[PDB]
Amino acid sequence: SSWWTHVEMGPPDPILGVTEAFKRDTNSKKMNLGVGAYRDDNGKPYVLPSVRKAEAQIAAKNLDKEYLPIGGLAEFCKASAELALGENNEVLKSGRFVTVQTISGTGALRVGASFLQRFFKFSRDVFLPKPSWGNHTPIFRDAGMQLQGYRYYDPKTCGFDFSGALEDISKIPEQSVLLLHACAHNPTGVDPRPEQWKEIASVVKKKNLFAFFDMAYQGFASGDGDKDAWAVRHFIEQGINVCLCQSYAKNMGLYGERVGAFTVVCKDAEEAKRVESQLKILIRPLYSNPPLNGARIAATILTSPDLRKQWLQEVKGMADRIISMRTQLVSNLKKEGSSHNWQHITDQIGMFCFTGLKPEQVERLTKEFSVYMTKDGRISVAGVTSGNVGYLAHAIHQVTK
Amino acid sequence: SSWWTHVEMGPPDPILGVTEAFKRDTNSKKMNLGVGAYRDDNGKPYVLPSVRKAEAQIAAKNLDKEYLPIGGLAEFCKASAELALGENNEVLKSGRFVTVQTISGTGALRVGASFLQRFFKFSRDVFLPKPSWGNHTPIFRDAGMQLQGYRYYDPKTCGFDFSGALEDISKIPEQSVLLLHACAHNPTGVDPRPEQWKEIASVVKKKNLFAFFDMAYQGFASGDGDKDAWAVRHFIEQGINVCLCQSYAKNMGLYGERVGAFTVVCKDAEEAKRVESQLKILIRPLYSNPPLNGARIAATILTSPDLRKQWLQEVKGMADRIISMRTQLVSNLKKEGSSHNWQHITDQIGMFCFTGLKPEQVERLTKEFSVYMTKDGRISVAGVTSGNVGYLAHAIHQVTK
Repeated sequence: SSWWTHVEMGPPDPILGVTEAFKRDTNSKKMNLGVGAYRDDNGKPYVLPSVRKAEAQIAAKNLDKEYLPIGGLAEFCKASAELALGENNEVLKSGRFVTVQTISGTGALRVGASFLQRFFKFSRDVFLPKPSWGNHTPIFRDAGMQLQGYRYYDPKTCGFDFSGALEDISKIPEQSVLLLHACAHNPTGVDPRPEQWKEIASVVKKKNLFAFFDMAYQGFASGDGDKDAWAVRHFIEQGINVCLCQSYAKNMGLYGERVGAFTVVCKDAEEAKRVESQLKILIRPLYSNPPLNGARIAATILTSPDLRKQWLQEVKGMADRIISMRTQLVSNLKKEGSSHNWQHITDQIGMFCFTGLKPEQVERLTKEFSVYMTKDGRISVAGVTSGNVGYLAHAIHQVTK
Repeated sequence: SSWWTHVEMGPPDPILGVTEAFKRDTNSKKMNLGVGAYRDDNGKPYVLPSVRKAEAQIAAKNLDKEYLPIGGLAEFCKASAELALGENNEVLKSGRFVTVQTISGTGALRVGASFLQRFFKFSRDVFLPKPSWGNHTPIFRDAGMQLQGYRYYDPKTCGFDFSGALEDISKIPEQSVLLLHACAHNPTGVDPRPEQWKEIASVVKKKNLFAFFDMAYQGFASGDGDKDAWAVRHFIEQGINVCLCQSYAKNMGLYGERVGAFTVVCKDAEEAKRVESQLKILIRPLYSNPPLNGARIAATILTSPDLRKQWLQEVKGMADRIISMRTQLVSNLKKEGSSHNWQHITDQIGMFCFTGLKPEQVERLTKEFSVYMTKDGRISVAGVTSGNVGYLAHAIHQVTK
């Protein structure tokens, strides 16, 4: 026998399957709407020009490759809090926060979760929206927390079920943890409006809930970094000491370089030093310390007012191409004669959209049309191009007419 | 009235204390023997030329920054296994193994610990040498395992307590996990000679123990990749399906790029698939996927027969320099006429060295001599240079005459 005779084959990764089925398809019309990363108008990976600039300008300094501190590159950390909280945020001025570099936004979720596990004595329950990023569940579980949920997605309108959310949130046991997507909710693309965000905050504050924000799309979401981070900022301003996860995968296109941060906002700088030392104690035994490249690229962009300003324009480009595809898809559905309401497609934010398609319809799109998407009807808008958007709208109309 | 009021400040980092005491030291004969990375003869970081070269071919290639698969970059993984086992190994030829890319050697250790915790149903117990790398303890603890020790260092001889190790390993409950440093034990520098490894291997095989190899210094240790990974290879050859953490922090000076691998040797190719699915399921909720840049570097080096030969030479150069500092620090101690035996300094391997020094002679070495090193008598041979070896020889004689 053997050590691992009893280790079972894991279940198939659904998203990868869709992707591999797409690659094997000879149909010349086929489309990949399961890709989980930005594509430009010809369906190609897109390394931002500002990232290329920063990179050339880094190779020029003949930098070493030594270990960073456990919390990573100090200037990346500080810039990254500024990115999120904004320039003169009182949190920044009073120093009442700590930020650590992590292994993209997944590492920040994991680091944050492990910190809740050890120090958040008030609860073991993390409430996730229905639905949420599929990884959220295994990260908190493996970290040693428990998952619950709150009503978010409205299947009846393909929008925000505000009344359900607010009812659920206002019943969460006091001092539980609430997880909130800061904007561009993955997988649905559905976000509360400023006005609704306000009332969630007021409940969170009133019931004394701990707020945990996942922010993987600042700037990429709408092209506007300040709008996108508005809810995190507002919770902080109603005096809610959030913690926060940032990713630079999508808004700088650094996907495989793994650049993100985790930030806890505290009562004062003293409490932040304490959380900091304990954050470092949790990081050292996961990976000792974080990687150099992507944090240098990112630090260089954020601290150089020209590169920064150039980077923001590139981000607006990306958000705009996405918004354009949403708008086009919709108007093409009108052109094709569909009588269904499609406005969700444009109210939603970011690169993911719940189309509203049922599983049987998804099978038709794939079999009859070679449109590839997950069975929950989520499309990756990044796979839509001005070149394929007419075909798409025809296929969607066909299977729903 | 705050979430974290009860979160305590962490203990101080002994080493840092020491590093930063050094930098305050104002005498200019001062030495930092507590530095955890390779330094060259002028005490400076060292990017290897083959690394600069590889980086260059890569920048020329103009590649994207898209996500790696959960397992990481295939060619780096395949090349990584070949480094460790030697190509032409029966393991690689039958495909009975899985190698995944991880966040350097720490991440490999944490990933394998999590694997153990979840699928090693025979035991919670993980046996570390006395002493082992400091981070081994919290890595295994946070992952959910228990720690034991077995005798390894022998303060009477500053060598390997062979017969203690054997007696201890013999009394390990069957089907426990045994962690073995592959070459260049850290912190002592003490290794078993081959014939002694032969004897640990046949006990491990007789008492049905699971052999967990931590190999952070292949090549770096002695300057011969094959001699360094001999012990690992011998275990496998004897029928022990070990698992294995690789680091490239020290042998390619990729410290902050975080390039590592975790390899489980298996009974056959089928088992390796099953073990692979589950490693994927474990990695995904820690950090999703691993960083690109260092893996790209290492695969470029390892797959070009030209760069690979060149890199091995520079590796051989690092190992010889360290060896050279050891031999001269022994030479000089005899020429200062000390009467204590110091064969241990040249018998030891790699860049850490247990001197024999008691904590009082270490204090004297700081106060009276500006030689900084930890209280346990560990020196980093890398902070020793041909400029300062004479001084250190002298100082060490002064405190031990």
